[PDB]
Amino acid sequence: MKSLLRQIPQISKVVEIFAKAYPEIYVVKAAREVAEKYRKEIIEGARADLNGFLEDVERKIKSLMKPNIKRVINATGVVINTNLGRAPLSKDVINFISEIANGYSNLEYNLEEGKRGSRIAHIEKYLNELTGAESSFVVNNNAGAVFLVLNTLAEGKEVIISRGELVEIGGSFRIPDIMKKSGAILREVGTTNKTKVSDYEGAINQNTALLMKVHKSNFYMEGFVEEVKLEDLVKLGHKYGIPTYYDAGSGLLINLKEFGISVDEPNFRDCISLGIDLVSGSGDKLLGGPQAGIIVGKKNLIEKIKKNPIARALRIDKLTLSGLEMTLKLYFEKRYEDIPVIRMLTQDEKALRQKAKRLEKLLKDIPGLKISVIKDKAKPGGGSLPELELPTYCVAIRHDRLSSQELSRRLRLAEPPIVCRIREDQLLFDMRTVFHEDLKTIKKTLQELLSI
RNA sequence: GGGAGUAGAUAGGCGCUGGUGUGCCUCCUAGACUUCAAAUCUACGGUCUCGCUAUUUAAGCGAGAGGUGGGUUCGAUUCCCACAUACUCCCG
RNA sequence: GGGAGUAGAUAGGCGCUGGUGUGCCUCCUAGACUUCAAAUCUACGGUCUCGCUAUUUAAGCGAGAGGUGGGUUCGAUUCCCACAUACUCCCG
Repeated sequence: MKSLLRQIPQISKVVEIFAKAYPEIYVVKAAREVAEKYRKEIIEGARADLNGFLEDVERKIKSLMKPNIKRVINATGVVINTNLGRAPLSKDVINFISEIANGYSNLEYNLEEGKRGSRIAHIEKYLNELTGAESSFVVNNNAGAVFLVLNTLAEGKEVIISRGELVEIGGSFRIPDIMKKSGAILREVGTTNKTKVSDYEGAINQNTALLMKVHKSNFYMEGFVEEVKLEDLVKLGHKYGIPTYYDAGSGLLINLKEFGISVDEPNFRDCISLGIDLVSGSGDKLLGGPQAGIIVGKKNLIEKIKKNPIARALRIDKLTLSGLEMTLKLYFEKRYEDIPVIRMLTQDEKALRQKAKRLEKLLKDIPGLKISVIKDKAKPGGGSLPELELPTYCVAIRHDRLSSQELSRRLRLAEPPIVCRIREDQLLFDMRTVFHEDLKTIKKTLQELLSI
């Protein structure tokens, strides 16, 4: 027992084995981790050999020297992929962020008056113009955007909402569970599938401080189903003197039909010009910018929200703020194609095949590869457009040696890693989400796994 | 004087390491080598000590200590704790 | 790959039954009968593995396997459960 462990060398001795091989710091860390795995494996009597030690210690070093979060090549064809980090950023934005983070900036400083200033002041100019709302505000994310409006205007008082709009988006967010913690009392009207206007108007009373509607972003209902029109709820509010609050969620900044895609998804400008008092949404969904809770509406309300002592715990960071301004700057200049998420969904059907076969031309040489391009209909929107179904070209592949399952697995372990769909033992690569500079990296990773 | 930080050798200065210590530089001594010097290289080397044989001394041989003590642990130079000391910083 | 639906013999295909399994069809065979055929009819029949008796062989017989195990029960081929395996459909 006590000889199968004395064996394990000394950390000073393996540090030497890797003089300039690897940084001394990373070597000792790998030696300790490895030194402990052999002390316990020999104590339980499951190891008789120690030759695996030297080879392993170097593997920990090779592993411990790489950050965990890593860029990932998305081949699934889902633009708003909740799991892969939603809306990706254009180089233009990322450099504007790079520069403001490089050194000091006038984040909370107004250069004119030479005294402290509100950091939320830089942006709001853009929002008010783009939406048409009276005033605006921005916080960490939309989850908090909701929580803030409720605790600001309905703490202790009733909020009416349709029983079909109490959603569970994400793993931890649930309108009913957060609104609870929001301090607002929840008044659910109508039924799951159907909800008329009479349901809303019927539950109003002395405590009703808010009429709230949530947009079913991550799901939808078909069959016998009724919903309350937006113009109707504005009318109902202005009748009793109650505010209207729409949680768009998708955070669509513009009309979407303007780009060829025909859908009813709501957007700020239009929802604002409808008579709604407040509107919110995430910046990293249909806006295509960094994570951000966006609120626009009546000035008297925005000012009530801002003054809330909880807004300081949600106030946005220096990175997303800047990055959001450049994203908004692009919107004013109509540079639509510059923002990843808008370009990916409004891409020419022709455009997609053009990239579908430019990849197939790069994989015909690789050994054992069965390459075919198929025209499939998928659902692009992951966290904002549930029903949408648009055509896109998938380059379906298949190797004689390895199986589709094992294939996805190694591809997610590659550097860079690639995540893709699987359908009937045929790995699939949706080109709707693939950047050009990835095509070269796709071919170089597949040739390293099948010819190695 | 009161706190706190940095700390520690078993030739000497610095740095490291849960594997019974070790690497860099220096000193010393020794060896190798070198026309001379230098350079270079090497050392289960060195301190203290104690104990053993002889015992005037010489001479040969064996063992332990890491400021001190304790603890964890298969194993502590490494880690914890307590006290001491050195250097430094703040206060009366 | 994950779910789910269909499932299973003790000659072989289909159907049934809490009564120690059974009906239709086939196979194999066998027997009966008819001037001849043809037809028809009939069968406490049948596998495996092991074991047993006789033991040259025959020949006869016993056990269990109804995928495997378990349970309920007076009795399980039936019912349930678990695992595994075969056919099909939904999802990643």
